[PDB]
Amino acid sequence: ASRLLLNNGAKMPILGLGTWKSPPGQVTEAVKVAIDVGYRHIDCAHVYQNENEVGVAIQEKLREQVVKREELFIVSKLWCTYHEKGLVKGACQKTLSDLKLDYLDLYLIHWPTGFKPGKEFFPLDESGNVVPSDTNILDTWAAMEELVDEGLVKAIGISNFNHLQVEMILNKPGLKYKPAVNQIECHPYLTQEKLIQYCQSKGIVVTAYSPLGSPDRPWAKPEDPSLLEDPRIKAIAAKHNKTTAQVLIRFPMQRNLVVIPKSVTPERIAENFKVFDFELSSQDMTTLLSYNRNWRVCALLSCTSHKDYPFHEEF
Ligand SMILES: NC(=O)c1ccc[n+]([C@@H]2O[C@H](COP(=O)([O-])OP(=O)(O)OC[C@H]3O[C@@H](n4cnc5c(N)ncnc54)[C@H](OP(=O)(O)O)[C@@H]3O)[C@@H](O)[C@H]2O)c1
Ligand SMILES: O=C(O)Cc1nn(Cc2nc3cc(Cl)ccc3s2)c(=O)c2nccnc12
Repeated sequence: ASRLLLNNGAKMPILGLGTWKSPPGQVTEAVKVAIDVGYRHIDCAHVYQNENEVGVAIQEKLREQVVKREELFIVSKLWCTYHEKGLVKGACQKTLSDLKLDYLDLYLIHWPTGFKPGKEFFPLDESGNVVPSDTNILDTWAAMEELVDEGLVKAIGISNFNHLQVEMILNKPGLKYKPAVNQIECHPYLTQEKLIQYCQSKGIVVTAYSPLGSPDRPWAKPEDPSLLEDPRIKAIAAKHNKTTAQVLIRFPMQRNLVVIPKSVTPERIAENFKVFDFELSSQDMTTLLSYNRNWRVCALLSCTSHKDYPFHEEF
């Protein structure tokens, strides 16, 4: 089905548009095209530095009577420099102001790591280490719960949390709301079998990010692996008369994941949506899972000694 049920009773569309690295000058048109072709879920974040331009697109389509607000599923995220309990509400309200909305469908803790508060998204010491903050996941979570109580967000969740970090929230004394979603990197080179099994077993929906392997990530090398150019995945696409991107988007859907491919290119936005008219076989699924290499595109070397760095754990 085209939507998954969350723990608040809301239905989250299984396909969403990603917006990381969508330049402000191009993203408004990307969002408008996405809504026209049928996307009803947009994945946003303060750190993407383009929420105003995403907001413009949403407002235009609401005013054109293309969609009403209740048919859209808008996700944003709390950046690392705002983990302090007293900064969370302001951060959420700023995102809401930028998006020109009065509520979010889902608001995520972007990373488990708190960074020193300030103007810089990535505060670095003179040696290039990220400067942490004196914050912890449980206290941040309590501040996230308050946003639900106040009516600013319908659901809260996490992103880039490992299973122990998820467990820490689940076992919080006085927990008010369980996390609805854990958004994690997921693709054929990083299949995340253990963490997905964990999260699904705990009734947390998983969203797969970078499903095409983020070929526009800033730290890519032309030598690095390329899912969209992997000849084995091209073969699977050819067999179904689909593109490699369509195979990579359908793959997580058949694992009961939400998936959020990014594009600012209208043709690709439309292409990427054409994934509801075919099915990958059992063999195809097994084959794509067999490509796992624990190859992670989203991490920073500069964050690896943070107490809450998520990727030292096996899962
Ligand atoms: N929670 C987190 O920490 C986190 C981390 C990473 C990502 N995310 C979310 O997940 C989203 C998706 O991940 P991502 O942006 O890293 O990368 P991605 O969706 O895996 O790949 C995006 C790249 O693929 C290209 N592309 C898109 N569709 C294509 C197609 N049909 N044919 C060929 N190329 C295609 C895009 O080009 P063009 O745009 O130029 O067309 C862009 O270069 C993000 O935008 C963000 O919303 C979250
Ligand atoms: O956080 C994202 O959604 C993607 C993202 N990912 N990354 C890599 C990161 N890895 C980590 C690892 C940690 Cl532990 C904390 C924050 C980050 S951000 C970036 O450097 C970055 N820079 C600007 C905007 N988006 C990003």
